[PDB]
Amino acid sequence: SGFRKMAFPSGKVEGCMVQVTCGTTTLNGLWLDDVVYCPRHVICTSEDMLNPNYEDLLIRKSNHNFLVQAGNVQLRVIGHSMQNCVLKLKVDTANPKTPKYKFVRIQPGQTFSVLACYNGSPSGVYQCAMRPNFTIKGSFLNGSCGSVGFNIDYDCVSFCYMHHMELPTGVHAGTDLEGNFYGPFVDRQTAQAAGTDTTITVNVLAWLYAAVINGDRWFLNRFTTTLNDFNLVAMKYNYEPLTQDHVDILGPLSAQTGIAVLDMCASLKELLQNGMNGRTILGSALLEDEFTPFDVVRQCSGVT
Amino acid sequence: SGFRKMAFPSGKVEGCMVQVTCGTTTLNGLWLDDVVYCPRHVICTSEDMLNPNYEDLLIRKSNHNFLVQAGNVQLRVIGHSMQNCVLKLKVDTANPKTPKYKFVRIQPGQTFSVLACYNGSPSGVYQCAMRPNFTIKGSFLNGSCGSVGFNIDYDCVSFCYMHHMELPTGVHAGTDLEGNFYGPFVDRQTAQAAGTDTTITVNVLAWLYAAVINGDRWFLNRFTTTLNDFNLVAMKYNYEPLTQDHVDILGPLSAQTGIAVLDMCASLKELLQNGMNGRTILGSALLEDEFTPFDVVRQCSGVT
Ligand SMILES: Cc1ccncc1NC(=O)C[C@H](C)C(C)C
Ligand SMILES: Cc1ccncc1NC(=O)C[C@H](C)C(C)C
Repeated sequence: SGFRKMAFPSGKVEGCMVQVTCGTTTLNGLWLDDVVYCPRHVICTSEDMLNPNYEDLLIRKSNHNFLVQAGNVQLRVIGHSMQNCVLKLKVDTANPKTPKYKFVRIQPGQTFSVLACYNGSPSGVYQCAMRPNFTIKGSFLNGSCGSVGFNIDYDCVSFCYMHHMELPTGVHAGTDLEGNFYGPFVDRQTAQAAGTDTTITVNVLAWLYAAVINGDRWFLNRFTTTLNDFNLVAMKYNYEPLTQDHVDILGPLSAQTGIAVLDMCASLKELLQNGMNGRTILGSALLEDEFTPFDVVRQCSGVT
Repeated sequence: SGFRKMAFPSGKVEGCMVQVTCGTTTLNGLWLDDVVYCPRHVICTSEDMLNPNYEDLLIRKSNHNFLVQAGNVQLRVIGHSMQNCVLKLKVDTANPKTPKYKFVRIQPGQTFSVLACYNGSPSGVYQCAMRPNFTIKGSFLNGSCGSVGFNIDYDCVSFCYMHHMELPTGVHAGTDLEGNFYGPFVDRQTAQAAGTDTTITVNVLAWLYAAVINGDRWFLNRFTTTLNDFNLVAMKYNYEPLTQDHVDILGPLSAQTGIAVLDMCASLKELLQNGMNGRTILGSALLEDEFTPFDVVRQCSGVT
């Protein structure tokens, strides 16, 4: 019992972190096999970041200009290429600590762990959700670029995110491992509109199930609702419209607890309409949306 | 920018996790050098846990009864001894992955990372505080015993906690690495009184400083207070009395932001007396007490 905002164990990802230096800019790189992946903005100076011409800036760079260090070892760079907003530096040594891994593009509403790094060194790990608007509310300072987001299925690391930018709003933006930004963002120092965000409804419901499993039950009521009725409330409160695909994914939680999904929806409706009345659910005074139904099941069963 | 409940990178601790089996009980052990540390209740059966006579139960066990597995390798146990509530199993092989480490007894109010494990396998990592009453509000299921709590100072892992028990209240209790329980707890299946808990005042103040550094400033007011006046409010609201030692530790945060500690105390006083008025501070709708002033400084500067 007990429910925590748990991150995946970061060990497998720590073994992949390197420092990449180009000119006077230093950030983090991900060394998998004989390739080091890092944000392409490692090639820019302050005078360039307003609107960098990345193709031109990269042409002034040679393999020997990318200094790659894995703590005590220097990696020999034998190739460089830009793919979207990432640089792929081919090195002459395959990382001995390369885990089994996949590069995956996650969907908005999904969660992952972030290993925050500075100068190739891991500083901490936290769990977060990809917002429906494709931003993440992380904890990143200057130098944290190149830090990655991931999920782990037993022995396989699915890398889903690489940090590139802090928007003027203090929210964060980044790419998948092919360098495609999540959301409308570009790697330029310009104010950029993040879409209207919504709360991840299926996640809040998943968390309400985690609350019931773990003893917090005060929010359960004598009511039920329909997807249509619930979706009118979700609309008023800027929540994602709930679909049958969301109800289906909550099936295991609904089955374990015996609380029908639409009955939990009626508890959620009442909390949106009345608030918490100064009470808490799993140590939180608001409706948490950073746990997917998969994360709830995994945490509640003891999956390693 | 951004502030998250960050855990230390778990890599160094993952390399130490083993599975310990005795009879039909399996839990986790910590393999450091040629010793494996685990909760002594690995030697009990269900018929014993009401009031185990641990000395007698251990006398029926020989080195060969403790099965220690580090994933694919079986460790050869050449000695066993009970120290307080932990067993120390001497193995014939020093762990090649042993980090530089210390065994430390933390104080109430301090924080640490927990690497939740099942059958010697890491499942997740989260940050938590040792409550002033010596319990922790973790996320532990049956099989998680032997999971450890720790802090990391660059290359050195200070192990402070080993999980032993879930109280009937769903809160958790454990020992330091010498097997001494934090708090009044005994390793028996009996209802046990956890002391009256309080909120860790210095931590809440540290978090209010993290909020100001990161943009959340709405709670700052035109007031100030004294330790005496603030302590009357802390009394009414079950907060730890603030001392000059706490004010002193907040010095770096007070210096960086230019907000005197007693001025932040007056903001805290107003939030205790008025609540949040449906607003949030760093994504939280309550006063967070799981960040020490050290954690705030480390996260806000980028320490690896
Ligand atoms: C300053 C900072 C703090 C946290 N995360 C990231 C950053 N860096 C940036 O946003 C600048 C970067 C070159 C983009 C314009 C592509
Ligand atoms: C069931 C469980 C779930 C989470 N954490 C721990 C546990 N185990 C116990 O509390 C039983 C143990 C033998 C104590 C009586 C010493």
